[PDB]
Amino acid sequence: DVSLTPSGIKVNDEITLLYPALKYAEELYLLINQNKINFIKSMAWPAFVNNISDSVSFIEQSMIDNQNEKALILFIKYKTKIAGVVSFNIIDHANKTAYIGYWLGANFQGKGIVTNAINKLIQEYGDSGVIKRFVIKCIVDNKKSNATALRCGFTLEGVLQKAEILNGVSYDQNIYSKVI
Ligand SMILES: CC(C)(COP(=O)(O)OP(=O)(O)OC[C@H]1O[C@@H](n2cnc3c(N)ncnc32)[C@H](O)[C@@H]1OP(=O)(O)O)[C@@H](O)C(=O)NCCC(=O)NCCS
Ligand SMILES: Nc1ncnc2c1ncn2[C@@H]1O[C@H](COS(=O)(=O)NC(=O)[C@@H](N)CC(=O)O)[C@@H](O)[C@H]1O
Repeated sequence: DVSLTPSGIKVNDEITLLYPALKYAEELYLLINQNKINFIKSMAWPAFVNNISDSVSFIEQSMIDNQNEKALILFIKYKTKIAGVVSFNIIDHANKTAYIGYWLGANFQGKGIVTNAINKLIQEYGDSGVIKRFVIKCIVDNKKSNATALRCGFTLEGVLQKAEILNGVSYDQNIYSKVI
C-alpha cells in the first residue's frame, strides 16, 4: 500500500496525515494560537495552550501514545501547511474500537479535509479488520461536527447526558458510530 509512507498516511494529492514530530511544534502552536478564541467554544484544552512548549509537550506525549497504540494522533497536512489534527483519541484493543477526534484551523474549514481524512482512516483500519467499531462523540450543539459524522456515514446511537465538561459546565454529547 503505497499510501502508507514512513512520514504518514497519504489521503489524496493534497492531504497527508503526518505522524507527529517535534519539528511540527512551532507551526502547530501558531495554528492553535490563531484559533484559540473559537476553539475554546468547543474543546477544553485550547484554553491552556500558552506557549510553544505546550505544543512540544503535546507532541512528546502523542509520540509515546502512538508508539504504544494507546492512541493514533496525526497532524493533518493540507498542501504545504499543517491544517489541524485527526486522531483515534482512544484505541480499545480488546473491543476493536476507536474513538475519533479532530479539529481544523478556520482557514482550513469548508474544504472536506476531515471527511476525507476519516474516510481514509476507516478504510485503512476498518477494511483491514484492525478496528470493528469507530465512534465520534461530541457536544450536541456542535453543528459542524454532527454534519461531519453524518457525511462520513456514521449513525447516531443516542445522547450521552451531561458527558462533557467545558469550563465547569457539563454538556450532553451525541454518540455516533460506524461499524465494519
Ligand atoms: C468539526 C470541524 C473539523 C468540521 O470542519 P469541516 O471543514 O466542516 O469538515 P469536513 O471535512 O466535513 O468538511 C465539510 C465542509 O467542506 C465542504 N466541501 C468542500 N470540499 C469538500 C470535499 N472534498 N469533501 C467533502 N466536503 C467538501 C462541505 O460542503 C462542507 O462545508 P459546509 O460546512 O459549508 O457545508 C471544524 O468545524 C472544527 O475544527 N471545529 C472545532 C473543533 C471541534 O469542534 N472538533 C470536534 C470536537 S467535538
Ligand atoms: N494540546 C493539544 N494540541 C493539539 N491538539 C490537541 C490537543 N489536545 C487534544 N488535541 C486534539 O483535539 C482533537 C479533539 O479532541 S478533544 O479531546 O478536544 N475532543 C474530542 O475528541 C471530542 N470528540 C469529544 C470526545 O471525544 O469526547 C483530537 O484530535 C485531539 O488529538
